[PDB]
Amino acid sequence: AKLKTRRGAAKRFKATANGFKRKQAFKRHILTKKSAKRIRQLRGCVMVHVSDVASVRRMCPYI
Amino acid sequence: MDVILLQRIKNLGKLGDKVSVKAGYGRNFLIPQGKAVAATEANTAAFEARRAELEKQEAE
Amino acid sequence: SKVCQVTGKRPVVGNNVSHANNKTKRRFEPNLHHHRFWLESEKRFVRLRLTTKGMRIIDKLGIEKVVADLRAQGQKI
RNA sequence: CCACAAGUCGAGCAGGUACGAAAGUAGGUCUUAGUGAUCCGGUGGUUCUGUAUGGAAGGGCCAUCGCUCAACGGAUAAAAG
RNA sequence: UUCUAACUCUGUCCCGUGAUCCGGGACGAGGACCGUGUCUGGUGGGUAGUUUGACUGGGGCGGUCUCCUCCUAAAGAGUAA
RNA sequence: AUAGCACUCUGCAAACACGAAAGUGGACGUAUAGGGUGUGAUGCCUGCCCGGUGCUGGAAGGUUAAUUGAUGGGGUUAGCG
RNA sequence: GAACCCACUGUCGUUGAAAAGCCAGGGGAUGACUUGUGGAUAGGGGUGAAAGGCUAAUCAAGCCUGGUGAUAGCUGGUUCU
RNA sequence: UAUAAUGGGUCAGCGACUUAUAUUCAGUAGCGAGGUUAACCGUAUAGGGGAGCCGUAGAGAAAUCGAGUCUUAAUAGGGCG
RNA sequence: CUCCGGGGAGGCGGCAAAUAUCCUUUGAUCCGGAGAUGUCUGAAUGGGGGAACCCACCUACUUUAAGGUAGGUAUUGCAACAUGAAUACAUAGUGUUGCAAGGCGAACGAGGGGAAGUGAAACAUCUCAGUACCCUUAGGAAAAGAAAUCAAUUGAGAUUCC
Repeated sequence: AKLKTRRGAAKRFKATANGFKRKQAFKRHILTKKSAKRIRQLRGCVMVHVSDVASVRRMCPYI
Repeated sequence: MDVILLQRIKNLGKLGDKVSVKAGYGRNFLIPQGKAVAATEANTAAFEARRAELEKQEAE
Repeated sequence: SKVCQVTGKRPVVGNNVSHANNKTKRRFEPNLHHHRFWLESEKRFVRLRLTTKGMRIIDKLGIEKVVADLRAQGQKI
């Protein structure tokens, strides 16, 4: 039958022009003890690593 | 339930009064023994329409 | 069997659901019981197996109407 | 520095500020340990969204809170012989 | 505390009836109790599904499991018990 | 296993057991009877402990379920602006 | 102490005459005895003077058919140049 | 592994990477900024059927903009293009 | 076995030859259509029963001896008629006649109940799956069906299938 998207991964990754973008970990809680530099540098999106791109493609065949 | 008393009752009322009683009282004592009737529209039409005077002078 | 003569109610199936969301089969049963009703037009008592909703319907419509309706469906009262 | 997820150092630019007469110094503490992903929720903001329309509920974004998850990359909310 | 009319009787009598089932009728003893349905707290190895870590000079017992400093480490980095 | 012994439950529609129920065994028996438990002819005997777990009887103080729903806080808009 | 019912010791037998026996001895033998015929109890059930014994040479959950081609991070195998 | 580690007494016959759908990459053919129909109709591999799909634009959670866009007080810087 | 139609030189079924008696152009065998007969068991239905068996009753006709022929005798539901308690009217109950049903069989339909192995690399929420299985009951199909339905330029217009 049709390939089925892994919905959990679909909720974590979005496609860019030449790859996939993602959010960064360690910003959900326990934030008081973290320095300001880490607070402002873990904010925003980054790219999925080339070593994980293939797994992302198998998990999300249509995005 | 709502009933019209066909014949005199000690505390409910006399000869045609409409009273509300607990459902079991009317269902098991009044209605089967002919001491009251359900207060529906047809039964009311029956009670005041024709047999009212008959129930009246059958006081005893 | 446990069938109400007036309404046709019968036991139904459902689930017991625990706090951990374990589900087990169960049955919901009607509030069935026997009751004698005075039929004046026939000068006799008729014994019915019915529910409390059946009693409420009988209170609403009169025993004669209910008995005639049940006879019209082939119930031998 | 590093499989990933992470971690580390950083000149310099803009705004506001403190101490100096001034050139200036300051983005915690001589440094290297003092720690916990994701999910689910709570709180403060918000020019985002709002299932007919106007609202609202709910959701999103920014900030932050709750684990001796110590078997410390944490198989369940929940388990001995 | 009384009462009877719902309801109970694996109590007596009559009839269906050639019948210790059942049904109807008449009494008697009880009686708004007992008992049943829905909801709800407690109890519940009676029964059912399962769980009960890894490293390890075999396994068990003991110890250990994450982070920092020194040596092993062979004058860059890294390097095991 | 046993005759014998002891504890305990059971007032009869008995306790207890089978069954979903109807019903059936107990028993066409009635506390000198019936069920469960332990001990094991007979002789001599069978001491101390009620803190724990269980059972039995109290008590009506604290805690707690469904049900009930007093108050308080928001959403919406006639209107006022 | 014969029949009958058992099964304490020993040799033999162990691809047996026999998927539990023969032979020589042994225990009970008017009783809680042995036995024929026909019935009842059906699988988390039955029955058990209780060995987890027995329930068709099968029992810590009988047999048959279905789910079913159960799953197996395990073992084996995988064919001409 | 000659191994005294496994498997095979021998021969003949049978015996194990398949099928359907979706997707990605390579080769090849048609057409080419375009390519292609599905169900269905159809004396039926033709011819019709353009609904739909892929490509031609990205940024942002989103509203929104768009060869730009997001972040920001910033036209600075920086990320994706 | 009978009738009608077809056909025109052989036939008496097969294993399965062989023989005897035979049949057939006055039409055989064979083929098609329509009738007749059709033992016993089995829903089995007069009662019973270890299926293919045992035992019966009533009515009519017939025999002279210990029989024969024909018909009737199940249950339940419905209807009509008759009869009829406790109990006075009635009712329950009882009987006769007439009509109908039961059982079997592929798949598909509708409805009543309803797992676990397995996957989650453990497992309880979840999955497997309303699947397997059990039960009831139709039709040539069944079910559904003519909006107290969708839509969101105020538009579409019953159900079913791709």
